[PDB]
Amino acid sequence: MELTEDLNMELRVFFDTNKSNIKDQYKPEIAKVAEKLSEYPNATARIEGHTDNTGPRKLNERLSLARANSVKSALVNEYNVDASRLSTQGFAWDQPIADNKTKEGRAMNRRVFATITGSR
Amino acid sequence: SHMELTEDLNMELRVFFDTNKSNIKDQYKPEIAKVAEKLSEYPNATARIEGHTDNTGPRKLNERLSLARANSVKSALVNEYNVDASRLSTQGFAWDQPIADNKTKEGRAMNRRVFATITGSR
Ligand SMILES: N[C@H](CCC[C@H](N)C(=O)O)C(=O)O
Ligand SMILES: N[C@H](CCC[C@H](N)C(=O)O)C(=O)O
Repeated sequence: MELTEDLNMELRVFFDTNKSNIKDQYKPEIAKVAEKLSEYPNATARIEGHTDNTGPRKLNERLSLARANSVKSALVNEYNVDASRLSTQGFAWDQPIADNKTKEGRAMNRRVFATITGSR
Repeated sequence: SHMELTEDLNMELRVFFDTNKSNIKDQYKPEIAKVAEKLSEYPNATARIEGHTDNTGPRKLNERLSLARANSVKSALVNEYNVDASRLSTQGFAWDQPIADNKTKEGRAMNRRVFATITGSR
């Protein structure tokens, strides 16, 4: 008898204009991610940050990455997760998921999407 | 909800039988127990149980025996571990799907089997 369990998770964190801090409402989901990273010790996370299309290019490139790093930082510093298991990358505004022509649209683009994959 | 979480279970069970028998030999109890445990941990998982025979004896005896073997594995899960019967399918294939040489005792022993695949997510 042989068996495997595969873990697949997606975490979505949203940010306010110019901010890269993790809102308190997202703490429970980050805690769950940490829990599963312990349950599946070989799991890794691909954290990708984004920004809306407003402002200078240099600002958003740094801001998108800062947002991804904030998520990684929470896992590393608050949950004892090894940093090497978490990759971070910023895409500025090059990958929107909503329309930047609207208030709510831009709100959706200011985000960090993290994909966690593992097996045991 | 700002998060999606999925765990996929894949499990393969193998049970072998003595000639003309469909009972579960005690040596397979641990495996069956492990399957039962995962079926509880993954309440929506289902199992595909398939029974077989070696090629000796009348065709109808083997059609019935192959199915009886599959049903014996299902019965263990259902009655000893209270698994919902509807989550488990059973089917017999007589001697139609050999995995070994019917010309040897060892090969025929390998053909008298039940293979079950358990899949599902939580
Ligand atoms: N419009 C903002 C700068 C751009 C922030 C935006 N690109 C983001 O992703 O937060 C400001 O008026 O200072
Ligand atoms: N010795 C008996 C029963 C054979 C059952 C066998 N085909 C199996 O899969 O257990 C016969 O040859 O008629």
